[PDB]
Parts: sequence; structure tokens; C-alpha cells
Amino acid sequence: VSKDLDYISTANHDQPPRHLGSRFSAEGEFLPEPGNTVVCHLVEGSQTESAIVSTRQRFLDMPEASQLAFTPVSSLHMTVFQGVIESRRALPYWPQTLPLDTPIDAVTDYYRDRLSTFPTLPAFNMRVTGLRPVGMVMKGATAEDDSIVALWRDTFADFFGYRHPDHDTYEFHITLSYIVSWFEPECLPRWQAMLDEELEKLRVAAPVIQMRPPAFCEFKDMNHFKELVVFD
Repeated sequence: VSKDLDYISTANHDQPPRHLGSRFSAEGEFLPEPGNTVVCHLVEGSQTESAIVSTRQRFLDMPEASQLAFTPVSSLHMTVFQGVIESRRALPYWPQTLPLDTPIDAVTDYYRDRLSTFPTLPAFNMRVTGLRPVGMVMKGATAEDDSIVALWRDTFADFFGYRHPDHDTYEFHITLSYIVSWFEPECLPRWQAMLDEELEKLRVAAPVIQMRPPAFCEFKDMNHFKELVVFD
């Protein structure tokens, strides 16, 4: 069992997942939690998407899938820069220029306007480097890609008018699920063996993760991200 997978063990926690009751119910159904964000969706029908969907099925095959809240296939995305969200009306997760009680839709309008002058930045390619029950860890396909996506994020920080504490150490990922209840330790070696096998299968099938260009989106909940401004 890797250090990374052991995070989700019952032994590592004294309270349920913090998202429980806000982002999703105990039965793994997603709850209203509106916000906005910049993300790259997968390309529907692409070999990348099919590969990821196969990985996602290996996860669903596990009995502990019952303790995970899987998002829809059509929602799959890599976040490039988090926007605001109803559940986190606080600095430094909010622009200081806006009242903390501003309706989410008004923040979306402020940003749609501000993002009308977003500069053309170079394209980047990403690759999958790890797997865990919640999804895929990613980095730049090459070291130069890391530098390019960091430039996108630094530029977004200027437009959005805040930076999170992890801004410079941000872990790129694609979420396949949320943990609803922590895993008993006895099933972990099996998950590790499957994650190892599926990671290598995924890396071969999708050696770069094909995606759409970054887009500023709004959402009601984790099920769907409506593209408002595409940075293509």
C-alpha cells in the first residue's frame, strides 16, 4: 500500500470527509454547490476518454465503489484554475474587490468581462503520473509543459484577483470520484495492486491526456460544467 493510497484509510481520520453533507450526500449524490472555474474537459469519443472510462470501470468493479461518489463521464475535466464557490465565501479563495456575499452569478459576470482580454498563451500537453481512488494525478507531458501551464495559472491569478495557498505547488488531477466514507485498511493492498496495474494500462493507452482548450465555466454542482469563455 503506497503512502498516497493510505491517506483514505479509516486510521488516518477522526471525522468524516469534509465534503460530506455539502458536496454530496451519504449515498453519494451530488448536492447544490454553485460556482465557477477554469477547466479542460476531455474530448468526447476520443481514445483518451475511452481509456479513462475503462480505468473508471475498474474502480466501479470494486466493492468499495459503494463508498465513492462517481461524477458523470461527461463531466470529466482537469481544473486549470479554481474560480469561486458558494461553499467557500472567504479570502484568499475570493477576490478582495468583491463583497463575500456577492451572488455567484454576479461573480461569473465580473469574470466573464475581465476574461475578455485574457492573452493568447501557448498550448500545453499533460500526462498521467499516478492513480488513486479519487482519480488521476497529472503533470506536464514534458518539463516545458509544466512551465507553460504555470504561466496560464499565474495569468489567471491576475484576472481572478486571488491566489490559493497551494498556488505554486498545485497538484493537477482529473477527479473520477469523491470519498464518501473512509476505507477499511484490509482492502488497501487490493486497491494498490489494481491502481498499479491500471496506471500502467492507462499510460500506454493515453500517453498524453487529450483535452479541450481551457474554458471558463459555471456549475450548479459537480455533475456539469457549462463553458462560457473558451481560451482557444
